[PDB]
Amino acid sequence: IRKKLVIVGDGACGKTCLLIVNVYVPTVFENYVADIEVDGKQVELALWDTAGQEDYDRLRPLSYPDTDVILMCFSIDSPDSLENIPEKWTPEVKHFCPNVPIILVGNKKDLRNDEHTRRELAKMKQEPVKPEEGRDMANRIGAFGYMECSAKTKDGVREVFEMATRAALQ
Amino acid sequence: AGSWESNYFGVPLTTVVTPEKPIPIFIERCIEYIEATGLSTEGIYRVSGNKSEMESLQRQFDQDHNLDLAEKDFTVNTVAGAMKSFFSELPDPLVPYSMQIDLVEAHKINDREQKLHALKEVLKKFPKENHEVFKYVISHLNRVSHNNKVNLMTSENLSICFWPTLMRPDFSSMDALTATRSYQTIIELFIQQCPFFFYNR
Ligand SMILES: Nc1nc2c(ncn2[C@@H]2O[C@H](COP(=O)(O)OP(=O)(O)O)[C@@H](O)[C@H]2O)c(=O)[nH]1
Ligand SMILES: [Cl-]
Ligand SMILES: [Cl-]
Ligand SMILES: [Mg+2]
Repeated sequence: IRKKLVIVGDGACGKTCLLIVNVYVPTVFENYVADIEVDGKQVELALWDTAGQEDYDRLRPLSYPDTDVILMCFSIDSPDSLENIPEKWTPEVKHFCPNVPIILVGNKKDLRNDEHTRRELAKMKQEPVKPEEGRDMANRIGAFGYMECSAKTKDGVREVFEMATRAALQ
Repeated sequence: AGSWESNYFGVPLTTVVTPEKPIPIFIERCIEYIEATGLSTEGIYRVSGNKSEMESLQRQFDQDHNLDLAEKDFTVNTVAGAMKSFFSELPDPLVPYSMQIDLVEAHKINDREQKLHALKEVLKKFPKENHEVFKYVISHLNRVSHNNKVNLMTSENLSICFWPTLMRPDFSSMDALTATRSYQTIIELFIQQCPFFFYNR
């Protein structure tokens, strides 16, 4: 079974690291493949990696055709990236991918309790995204589901792609 | 309210610069702020700014050209993003399409020194207004690159995260995409070798 997954979300919010776990270099356009088994079904999952910068807004629609599931990411140490979910990512994805299931993914979960992150966000009167805030946003945009993960610690990563696969298969 | 009605954004570059003040005030304001407070920000120009706040910054500037960023609470990525919006909203790209063709031709020259000299000759063909602003932005990006051990933004990374803003490329097909690899390289060269291209003693 072949299914197509596209991942989108703010620049540097952790998209490529999430794919790879399954360097400091921004992606322009890359493709990967992952094999996943869920519910007795074996799926060959094509992973379409995209650029999060607005510089590449006119390029991203090259990745959207015939998509089976969307990973829509933000980073838990970036409340800006969460605010960009309803402001930028959801309108774009729903414009180009109607009726495609969206997994809302909170990346970098390891930084929520990180003292350095909390100290640095504090200087800007910010704090890490709370789990409830992520879940509420997933509810708000009508996501297929909400998942938090850390590519760094691997926490929740397997669960993200299993959910994405089940979404694609359904 | 709506950006169409702005007399500052989405209007020709020549209407928001003068011979006496060749850098748009908004661009000077954003870049000075970023140099003062943002040079140690990991992934400055890579990390996406808050889109809603970027638009808010633009509207507040519309209302008051004397807007004080040191006074407001816009974060560095918001200022960086709003700065990019100025260039993406220009009626025509900062680097004119006719110049991009000439730059691509120059870049194919195999001999390194000949290549760099050829690229500099193309610079002299830019409209003077565009040249001054292009110089200003590239020189800023070069200064950002000097702190790349901390902010991780090499000239390569800065090019990847800024050249389409400056050139407004055709991204309509895969073949069009591969044809843009030269643009990335060209802007990387202008940033890395900024002194050769833009210094005057
Ligand atoms: N602490 C932490 N850092 C991460 C994680 N995932 C990615 N990063 C870092 O975030 C930066 C950008 O990640 P990347 O996946 O390339 O971003 P994207 O492809 O632009 O969304 C890199 O410095 C990564 O090391 C994570 O789960 N935890
Ligand atoms: Cl113009
Ligand atoms: Cl040089
Ligand atoms: Mg990437």
